[PDB]
Amino acid sequence: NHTAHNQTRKAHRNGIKKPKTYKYPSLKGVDPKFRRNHKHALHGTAKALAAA
Amino acid sequence: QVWGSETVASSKVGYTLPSHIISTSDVTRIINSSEIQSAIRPAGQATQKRTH
Amino acid sequence: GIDHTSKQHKRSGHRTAPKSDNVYLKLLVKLYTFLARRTDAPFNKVVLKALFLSKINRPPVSVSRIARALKQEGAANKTVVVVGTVTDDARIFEFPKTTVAALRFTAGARAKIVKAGGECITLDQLAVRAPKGQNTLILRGPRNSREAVRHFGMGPHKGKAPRILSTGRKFERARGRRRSKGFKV
Amino acid sequence: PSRFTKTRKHRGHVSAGKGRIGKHRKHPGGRGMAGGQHHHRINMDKYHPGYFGKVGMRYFHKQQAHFWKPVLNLDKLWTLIPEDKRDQYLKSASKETAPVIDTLAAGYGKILGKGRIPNVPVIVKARFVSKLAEEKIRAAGGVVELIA
Amino acid sequence: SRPQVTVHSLTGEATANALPLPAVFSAPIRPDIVHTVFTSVNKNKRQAYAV
Amino acid sequence: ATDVEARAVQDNGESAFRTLRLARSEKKFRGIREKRA
RNA sequence: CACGGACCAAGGAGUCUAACGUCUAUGCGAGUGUUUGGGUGUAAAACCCAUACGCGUAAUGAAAGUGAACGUAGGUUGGGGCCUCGCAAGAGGUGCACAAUCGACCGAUCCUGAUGUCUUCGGAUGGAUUUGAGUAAGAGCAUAGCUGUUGGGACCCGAAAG
Repeated sequence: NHTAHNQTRKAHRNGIKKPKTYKYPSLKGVDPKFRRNHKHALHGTAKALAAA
Repeated sequence: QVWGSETVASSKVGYTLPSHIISTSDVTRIINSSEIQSAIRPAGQATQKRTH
Repeated sequence: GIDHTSKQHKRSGHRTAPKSDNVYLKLLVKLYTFLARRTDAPFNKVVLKALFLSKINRPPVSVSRIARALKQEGAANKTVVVVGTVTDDARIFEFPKTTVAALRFTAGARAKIVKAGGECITLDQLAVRAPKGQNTLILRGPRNSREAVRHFGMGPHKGKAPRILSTGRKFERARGRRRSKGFKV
Repeated sequence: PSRFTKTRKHRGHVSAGKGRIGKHRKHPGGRGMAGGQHHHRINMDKYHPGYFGKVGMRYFHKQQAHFWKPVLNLDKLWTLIPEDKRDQYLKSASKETAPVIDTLAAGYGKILGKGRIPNVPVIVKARFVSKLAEEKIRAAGGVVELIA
Repeated sequence: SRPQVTVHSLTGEATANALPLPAVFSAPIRPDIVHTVFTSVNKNKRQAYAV
Repeated sequence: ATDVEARAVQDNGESAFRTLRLARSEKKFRGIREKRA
């Protein structure tokens, strides 16, 4: 009936792993109103660097 | 005329004899070649002494 | 006694010789061990540690992958190194002259490379023309392009495939795959 | 090879790799895909989701010969030609005569669009075609001759 | 460049007419699969047994 | 045999995809259109 | 102060198969598989082989059905290695695989609904916090081996019963 004895040990054997952040994370939850404009902005910057 | 060669193809359909993976079997002729021995470092002491 | 931080007597999870018994691979191992020991180059070491690999971690590199590699800025006259197999690609129609070095060529890949003036080389002639790793371009094929990785991490909302044999509209499309029948997952 | 199996390495060890507390008993868990919505539910809902339900409608007496539409893209079209002649059709075809390709004899029922081709006129005989795959052929200089 | 091998007679004498080595003999000599093949090809002439 | 290997091209003004896409539709709508009369 | 076991010999218990997963070895490689069958034979072997078939090369949808390049097959960040300069440290360029990310393409769903049109057919175009076991210079097929899985007498012996 719910002993928690020997769970922390089992966790710490193979360790408690931090999530390993990245650069450029996901944009699934952000304001779509901002998502669209970002999509239009980056193409413009790509084009402006395609020349210069 | 059975197994074929570089010149004449086999009576066997769609059969070329297997291609080698290495050219020569005497690796020492490769090792003791001027291209290699003019590019490796100098050796020393197949078996070396017991310091301390 | 000793309070231990590390698992004791733990092998390094790498392999340091091929599980194969191809004597003509033992020889190239004998060779690149030498050229990795008695040299200050890492190309030799990379090739050594690549010869040990299994058939899925040592995949085929298409002749078009090659042609794309030679299209890079300045890589147009290098000599190319595949430590696997080099497979033809009929989707192309213009192949350069170059020099490819690899273990096994297929008979179409040899012929295209030869019809375009090039030559197909083994990794023993390449160590003669290039011990310290000169003008070389190492290529690797794709590993995640398999029918088996398609199922790894299979679970909910991961977007992966099930291990399955027969496909259709009756086979794993009903419940847990739409909102009408139960729920979606 | 039985000399290579782990039944040999377990001679001596009572409880031959199947345990002491809980043993190798005789079908615990049911026989088969049983308990798929009772006690194996959170496997069948994790690893095989889509089991347990009807979807779509029934086609009594399906013959899989009606639904013979193998695809080809515009990459293997020049593989259908024999290797000895596509040489002298590629560099050639600055002439008027154009190679003709019978995909139905190649074993194909539709041609598709994936990829590119050279600006070399062909004639392509097939019973089904995609829009992009006609657009590319006409652009090259060719034409499509529906058959059957 | 292909080497020659000389034709012997029934009396033991070597003739003059010598012959080029085929390409089979330059082929790779791979004991791994001459063995992997033999362990499966020496099984084909078997007769069943049972009780 | 079938037609001659390596003959000439007659790129006329038609579209094969559209032809098929229409032959499907007239086969579909023959019976409803003959009821329209 | 729980069970079996008086002693000895011999026998005695995770196997075989069908279909499969991961992993490894091998052959060939956008193909692969000879062996249902035929030819052949020193005769259940070995050797040779057409045509089809299977798996794979194209998915998606309940289905009709449609069906994968705006781009030096994209950009950004990292990335081994290679090249360049350097006494070296380092700087730059190139950057396969791989990982994160924004996009482009195919199909499905929702929306927009053009040229024309048997006047209701057709559906170009541009979109969408939607969706897919997808595309994006292919990676698989066959055999074999350990482990593992399901059904099979199924590790060996065992019921009351029907």
